[PDB]
Amino acid sequence: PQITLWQRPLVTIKIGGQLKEALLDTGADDTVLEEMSLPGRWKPKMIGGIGGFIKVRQYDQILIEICGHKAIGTVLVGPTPVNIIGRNLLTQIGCTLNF
Amino acid sequence: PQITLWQRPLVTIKIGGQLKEALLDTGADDTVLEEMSLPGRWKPKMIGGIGGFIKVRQYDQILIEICGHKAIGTVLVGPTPVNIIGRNLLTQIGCTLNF
Ligand SMILES: Cc1cccc(C)c1OCC(=O)N[C@@H](Cc1cccc(Br)c1)[C@H](O)C[C@H](CC(C)C)S(=O)(=O)c1ccc(F)cc1
Ligand SMILES: [Cl-]
Ligand SMILES: [Cl-]
Ligand SMILES: [Cl-]
Repeated sequence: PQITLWQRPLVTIKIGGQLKEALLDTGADDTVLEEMSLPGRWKPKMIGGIGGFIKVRQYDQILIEICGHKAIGTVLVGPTPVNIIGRNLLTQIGCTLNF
Repeated sequence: PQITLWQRPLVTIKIGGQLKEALLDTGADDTVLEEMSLPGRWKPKMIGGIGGFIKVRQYDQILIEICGHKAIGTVLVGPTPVNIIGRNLLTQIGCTLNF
């Protein structure tokens, strides 16, 4: 697809068998989702945004689809204002910025 | 150009005669720069997200050059940790997400 930016680039993702809405965010190094259950062990991580740093849970090698494109990678979970797809998965699905 | 997302998409901008580095951020609704002077009227605004909110000054109808592409739009000024080019100006230079 080709996605313009006159509105938020919100897409449907699938993780854990469930459909969720998420923002394609080239401003984000990593992917962070609202509180949810994921399998396995997690590791601690700090991420910094406009107001400061938050603590999140880091889960590795998690299956996730983005607009139907299947990916496998690191997913962070924590008190994010919105589900964010960051560059770690955007790169996996072959996303680039063009003008 | 086509900009890869293997790395943060930082680009050179020109504003108020100054050259600065800024992040092309599809996740940001608006453009926000570190503390600087700009011409004209302004109004206070709060913007927020991970780590909370910050107070900014909103200036409208500000000319900016992004990778040599001229645009006009609202610029927010305040204690952001990084300069951010948001969708309000990305649209004007014709920037799209593609995969
Ligand atoms: C999710 C994530 C994981 C690891 C590392 C990073 C940087 C990251 O993204 C965090 C995030 O908050 N990114 C911002 C842009 C940003 C902000 C601070 C530092 C860096 Br570096 C990058 C996200 O792309 C844009 C945000 C919004 C997002 C949380 C929906 S925002 O900055 O809060 C914003 C709000 C309103 C505006 F008008 C403009 C910008
Ligand atoms: Cl912890
Ligand atoms: Cl990953
Ligand atoms: Cl604008």
